[PDB]
Amino acid sequence: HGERSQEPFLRMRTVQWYDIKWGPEVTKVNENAKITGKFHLAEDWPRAAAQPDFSFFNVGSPSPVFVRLSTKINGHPWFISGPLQIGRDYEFEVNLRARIPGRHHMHAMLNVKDAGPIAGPGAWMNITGSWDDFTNPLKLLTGETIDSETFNLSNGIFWHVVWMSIGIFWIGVFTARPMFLPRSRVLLAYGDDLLMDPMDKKITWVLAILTLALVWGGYRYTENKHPYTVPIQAGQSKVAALPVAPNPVSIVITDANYDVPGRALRVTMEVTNNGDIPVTFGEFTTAGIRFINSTGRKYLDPQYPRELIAVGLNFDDESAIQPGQTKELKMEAKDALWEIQRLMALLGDPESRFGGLLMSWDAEGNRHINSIAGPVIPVFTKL
Amino acid sequence: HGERSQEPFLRMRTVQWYDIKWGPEVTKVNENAKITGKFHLAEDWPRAAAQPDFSFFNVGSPSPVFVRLSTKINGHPWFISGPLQIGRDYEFEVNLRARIPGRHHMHAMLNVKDAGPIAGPGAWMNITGSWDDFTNPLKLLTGETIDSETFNLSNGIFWHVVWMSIGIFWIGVFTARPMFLPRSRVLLAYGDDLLMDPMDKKITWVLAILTLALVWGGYRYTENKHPYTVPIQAGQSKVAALPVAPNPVSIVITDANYDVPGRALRVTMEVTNNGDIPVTFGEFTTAGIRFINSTGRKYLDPQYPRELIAVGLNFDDESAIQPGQTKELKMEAKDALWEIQRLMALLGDPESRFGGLLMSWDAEGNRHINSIAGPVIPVFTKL
Amino acid sequence: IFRTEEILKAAKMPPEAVHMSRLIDAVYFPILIILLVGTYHMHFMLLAGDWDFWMDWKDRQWWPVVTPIVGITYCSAIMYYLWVNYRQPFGATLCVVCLLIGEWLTRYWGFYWWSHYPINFVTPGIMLPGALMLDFTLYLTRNWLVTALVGGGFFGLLFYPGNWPIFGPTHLPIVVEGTLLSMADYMGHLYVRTGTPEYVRHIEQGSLRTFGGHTTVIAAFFSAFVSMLMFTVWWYLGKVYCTAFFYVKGKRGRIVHRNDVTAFGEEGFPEGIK
Ligand SMILES: [Cu+2]
Ligand SMILES: [Cu+2]
Repeated sequence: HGERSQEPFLRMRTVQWYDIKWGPEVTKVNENAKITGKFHLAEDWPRAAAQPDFSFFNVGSPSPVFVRLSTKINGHPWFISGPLQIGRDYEFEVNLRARIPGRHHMHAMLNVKDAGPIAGPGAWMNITGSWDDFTNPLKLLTGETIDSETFNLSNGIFWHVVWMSIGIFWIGVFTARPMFLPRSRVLLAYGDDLLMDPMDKKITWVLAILTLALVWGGYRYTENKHPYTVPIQAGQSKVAALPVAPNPVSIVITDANYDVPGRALRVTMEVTNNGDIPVTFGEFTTAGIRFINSTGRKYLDPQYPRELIAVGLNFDDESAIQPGQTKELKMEAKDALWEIQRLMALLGDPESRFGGLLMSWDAEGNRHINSIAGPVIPVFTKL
Repeated sequence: HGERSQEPFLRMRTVQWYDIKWGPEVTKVNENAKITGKFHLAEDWPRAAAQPDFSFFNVGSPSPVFVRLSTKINGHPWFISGPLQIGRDYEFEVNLRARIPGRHHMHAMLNVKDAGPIAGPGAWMNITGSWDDFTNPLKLLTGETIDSETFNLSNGIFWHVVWMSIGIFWIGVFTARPMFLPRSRVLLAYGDDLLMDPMDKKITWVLAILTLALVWGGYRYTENKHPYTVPIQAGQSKVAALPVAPNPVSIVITDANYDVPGRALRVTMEVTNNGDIPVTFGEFTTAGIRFINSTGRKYLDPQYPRELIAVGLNFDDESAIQPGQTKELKMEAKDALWEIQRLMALLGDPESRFGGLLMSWDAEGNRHINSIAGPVIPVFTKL
Repeated sequence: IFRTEEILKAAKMPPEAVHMSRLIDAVYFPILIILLVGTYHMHFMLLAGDWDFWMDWKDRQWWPVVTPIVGITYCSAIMYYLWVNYRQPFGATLCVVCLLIGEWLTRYWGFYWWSHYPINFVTPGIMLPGALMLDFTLYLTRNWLVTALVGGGFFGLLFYPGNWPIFGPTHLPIVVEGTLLSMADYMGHLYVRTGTPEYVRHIEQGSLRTFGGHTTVIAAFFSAFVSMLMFTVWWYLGKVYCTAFFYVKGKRGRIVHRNDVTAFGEEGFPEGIK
C-alpha cells in the first residue's frame, strides 16, 4: 500500500526480499503468528538511498493489529537498529500475537536511517475474535506479572486527574468575579492597589506549599514503590551476515530495455556456468514480484500470495547451461504485473536503472541466486 | 583517577589493553623511562563511542612530571593522530624523561576524535631529584643545541616587555591630568575645540612612526636571524596493525548476568578447541582489571601492579579443553575489585553490555586471546 | 468574599454595565481558552510532540530539556498579557491546562480510537506543577525579572520529579530473548509504528564524558537555565503581542499610527463622571 509509488530503480536495487512465509493465514485473538523471510542487499545500491548503517526491520501493518513479540535478524534479537552489509544476505523472523480482528495486508519492511522505508511483499492475514478479549501477559525482571494492554493506565490517569483538578481550581478561583473590563478600568485609572486581594495571597501560599509537597511526596512514593528501574535502552544490534554461498553462475548484463507504451522488461546477459553440473534459470524476482517458468514453477511455495506471481519468464534458449559454457541469453519478463507495480515510471526517474534477483536450479534441485543490475533504455512503441 | 566514573559498558568494549610494563619504578631526574604495552580494539565497539578514525596515544600523568620524548604505535612514530582498525591488535611504546620528583600514577590512554578519552591501567612511579636540575638538551636541524625547558623564553618576555612599556606610556600620557569629569563638562558645554591638544598630536605621530618602524624592524631581524623555518606540522600517522594470530579457540556467549546488590560477573559460554593441543583458560581481562587462576598465575608479570589483579576466576569445569571438543563453561569473576571499578553501575547504563579479554594457554605455554562480549542481565539478590 | 463590590464601585459601573461586562467575560474567556488550546497545542506538538507521543521517548537527556523550554514560551506571553492588562495571575496554568485538554482529546480520538494504540502508551504527560509554581512566583514577587529567574528555575527543575510518578513504573526491567529492556522500550517494540522506527528516537546514548548518575540532574539545570532566558525573551514578545494600533490616513494620503485610548484612565475623567 504505497510501495508502487516508491521509484522502481530505488526499491529494485536496494533490498531484494526472497523466501517470505506468512502464517498462519487465519489466527484467533491471543494466538501466535510468524513472518519469516530472507533479503539480499543489492551491490548496486542506489546513490539516492543511503547506506544501511542503521537498519531497523519493521512491520507494515494497517495498525497494531499484531503485537510484535519479537524480531530477529539472522538469530540476533533486533530490538535496536544496527548496520547491515551491502552484497550480503540476511534472514529475518518476526513473532507476533493477534490483537485486532479483521483482514489485513502484512508486509516486511527495512527502515534505513537516511534512505527511508523499503517496503516488501504483502499477504492477507485474518484475525477472528474480539479486541476486548486481547490479553498480553508479561513477566518483569523484578518479579511482577503485567498486561501490556492495561499497564500503568490507572496511575497516569490518576496523576493527570489530580494535577488537572489543582490547575482547574487555581484557574477558576479567579473566573468567578469581574475579570476583564472592571479590572482594566481600575488598573488604568487607579493603579493596582485595589486589584490585590489578601485572600488571593493566602490561597497562593497554600497552593504553593501543596504543590511542592505533592511533587516531593509523589517522587518519594514512586522511588519507594519501585527501588529498581532501568533507563531507556539504546545502542545498536550486530549480527554476522549469512555466509556467501558459492555460485557456479556468473552473469554480465550487456543490454536492457523496457517498453514505455507497454509492459515488458528485456535483458540481454552473458551467463557462464563454471561449475560441474547443468544449470537452468527459472525465476526473476524484483520488488517482491516474481516471474517464473516451468523450472521456477517446479520449486514454488504453494502458499505464497498469487497476486505477486506471474508466469511470464521467457528465454530465447530455454536450455540448461552446460558446465564450462558461456552463453548469450535474452530474458523477457512480460505480464500485466509490470503495470500494477509501475515499471512504466522509469521514464521520469533521474536514474534509469533496473535490478533484481535471477534464480537458477541444478538437475538435483540446488538453487543459485544472482543479483543482476544495469541500465534500462526506454523503447517507444508508439514512436 | 576518573576511569571508574567512565561507564563500564563503554570502556569494557572499546580498547582492551594487555601486557603493560612501566619502568623503571624509581628513576632520577634527567633519566629515561618507558611505558610499553599492547591493546586490542574490541569488535563490539559501543555505538556511543565513535570509531577510532583519529586516535592519539596519550599519557595520563598528574602533570608533565615526564617529558614525552617519543610515542610509537607498533613501530611508527605517533606524533600525529591517525586511524586505527577495530578488531585488530596494536603495540605501543612511550619513551619519557624524568622532570618533577614525586610519586605519580602513570596511565595509558587512547584519545579518540569524537568518543573522547579511553584511560587504561595505572602504576605508581617515583622520581627522585630536583625540578631545578632538569635539562632537556635537543639539537635542531639547522645545527643549534637548545634546552626545551628554557627555549625562546627571554625572546618572548623581551618583546612583551617592550610592547607593554610602549602601551603603558601611551595610556599613562593621558592618565596624568583631569580625565573624566572636567572633560565631560567641557565637551557637553563647549564642544571638543579645547579638548584637542597639539602636543598629543605630536606624541601620536611619533608613536605611530615608532610602532610601524618597530614592527618592520622586528620582522626583518627575525627573518634575518632565522632564514629557514618550517610551519606547524599536521597530517595523520599510519601503521599496519599486528597480524591476526591464529586462534584454535572459538567462544560463543550464551548468557551473562551481574549481581546488582553484590559483586560478581557470571558468563555462560560455549568454547570450541578446533586445534590439536589441549587448551586451558587462565585469565579474564577488562578495563585493565585482571581475574586470574592458577593457570593465569603461572604466566603472570611479577611487576604488574597488584591493585588491579584479583585471584577470583572460577570455572565449573577447570579442565583443559581437549582438541576437537565443544564444551559449555560458566565463568565467575568475583572479587571486591568489581566494587572498586564499579561493575555495579551497569543498572543505570543505556546499554547493559559486558566485554573483555579471555586468555588461555597451551600445555607448552602458548597464549591465545579471545575478545568476548554480550548482554548482561541484572540479578537482584535483595529481591 | 474577595473584594469584588469595591472593585466594581471603583470602576463606576451601573448594574446594566456590570451585566454587560459579565457577558463580555463569558463570551471572550472561552474564545481565549480555545485559541490557547489550538495554537499552544500546535506549537508544542511541532516543537516537542515526538517525545510527548510515545512512552519510550521519555529519556534523561532530551525530553526533560526540550519539553520545558518549548512549554515556557506561550506561558510567559500569556502571563504578560493577563498580568499587565488585568492583573490576573493564572496565565501559565491556563496555558498548560489548555495544552493538556487538547492533548487528551487528540490522544483519545486520534491515537486510540482511530489508530488503535493503547491509552497508557500515549500519556503525554503533565507539565502543570512548574506552571503553577511560576504563577505563584509571579503573584508573590510582583516583579517579572525575579519571576523570570525563580520561576524559570522552578519550571525547568520540577519537570522530571513531577512526571516521575507517571513514567517511573514504566522503567521496570524486562528480559526478552535474553536481552534487557525497559518496559517502555518493550511497549514501543510491541505496538508497531510503521512510520517510526527505532533509530529516530532522539534519546540518551551515553558518552565517555558522561556521568550516568548525574545525567537527569544536569538536564534538570540546563533546561532551567534556558528557561530563565526564554521567559524573559517571550515576556518582551508579550509587549509585541499587545501592540494595538490603527493605520489611519488623511489628505496627501499619509498613514499614521493611531492608538485608541481608554477615557476612564485619564487624569480627571473618573471625577467628572458624577
Ligand atoms: Cu499492503
Ligand atoms: Cu591514576
